[PDB]
Amino acid sequence: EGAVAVCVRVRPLNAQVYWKTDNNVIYQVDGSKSFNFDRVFHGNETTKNVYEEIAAPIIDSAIQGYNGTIFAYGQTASGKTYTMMGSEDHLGVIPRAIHDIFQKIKKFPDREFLLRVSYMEIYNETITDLLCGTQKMKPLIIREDVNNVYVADLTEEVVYTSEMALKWITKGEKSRHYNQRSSRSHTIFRMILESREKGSVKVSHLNLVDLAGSERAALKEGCNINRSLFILGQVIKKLSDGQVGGFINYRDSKLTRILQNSLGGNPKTRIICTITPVSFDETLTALQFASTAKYMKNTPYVNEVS
Ligand SMILES: Nc1ncnc2c1ncn2[C@@H]1O[C@H](COP(=O)(O)OP(=O)(O)O)[C@@H](O)[C@H]1O
Ligand SMILES: [Mg+2]
Repeated sequence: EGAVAVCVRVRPLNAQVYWKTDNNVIYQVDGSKSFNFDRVFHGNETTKNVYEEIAAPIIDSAIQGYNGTIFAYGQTASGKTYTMMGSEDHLGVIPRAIHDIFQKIKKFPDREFLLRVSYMEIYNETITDLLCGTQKMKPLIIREDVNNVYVADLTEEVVYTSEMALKWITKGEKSRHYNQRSSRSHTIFRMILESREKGSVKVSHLNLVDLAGSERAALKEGCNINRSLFILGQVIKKLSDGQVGGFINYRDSKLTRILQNSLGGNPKTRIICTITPVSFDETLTALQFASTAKYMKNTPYVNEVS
């Protein structure tokens, strides 16, 4: 199978170091806690390495008509945005995916490709489109179609070049820029890839998700709670325990309902758990989440339509 995979990414130091990594084990220093993952990336490993090992195979699967979802999960300042968006000197998984897709579809001259992108924010259970004007930004509504959840009136932009796809991301990014909001917000970058022979059509949704900071993941109000992250935890816990169907409260948050198909459903899902080794409690919560997520079972197939 290998439909679900989890890795951890330790950020380098910018205070006791509470965590160290020995191969693919993250262990508490002079402590009892340890967690095995399929891959742990150390402070000196690059977003290029993370992209190539974790994301590249999902981009390959997307071009073959599999749904694919990549999440960055972890504490504020742990590396989520560094990993998923990055900068000119060190591109994130999202810009790398876009370059990668446009370079890789050229290896299929037998096939016609149509690509379009959407970019949305979820903040305090409100969905906003990041690609329309600031004027046109309003709370959007999750609806179902003839079969599948969608975000009603979410801009979809056709893109023929990486340059135009990256111009849409830049636009959305200055709109995300528009107090401590981006650390409490989820962002979903989506590419819908359609292809056919140059005639059934392969349709895949590639979702690349930068989550709200897990400090607010999790029974009183000593401090703050993000509903989407709490429900994400709950949904993944229920799936990993072997439950299915109406037991699974996808509808309790915008995030879990939008990405319901990424959590036990039709796609290939990867979680990149980002951690700062100078954090104890927030790192521990993130590694428990990540560890639970390893045992989530997805059933992905090629999406070919009439
Ligand atoms: N792997 C890394 N290597 C170098 N700098 C990093 C790395 N991960 C994070 N940083 C830096 O640490 C800071 C916090 O990272 P950021 O991705 O903004 O965190 P988050 O989005 O999870 O809140 C930023 O200045 C970022 O560039
Ligand atoms: Mg961030």
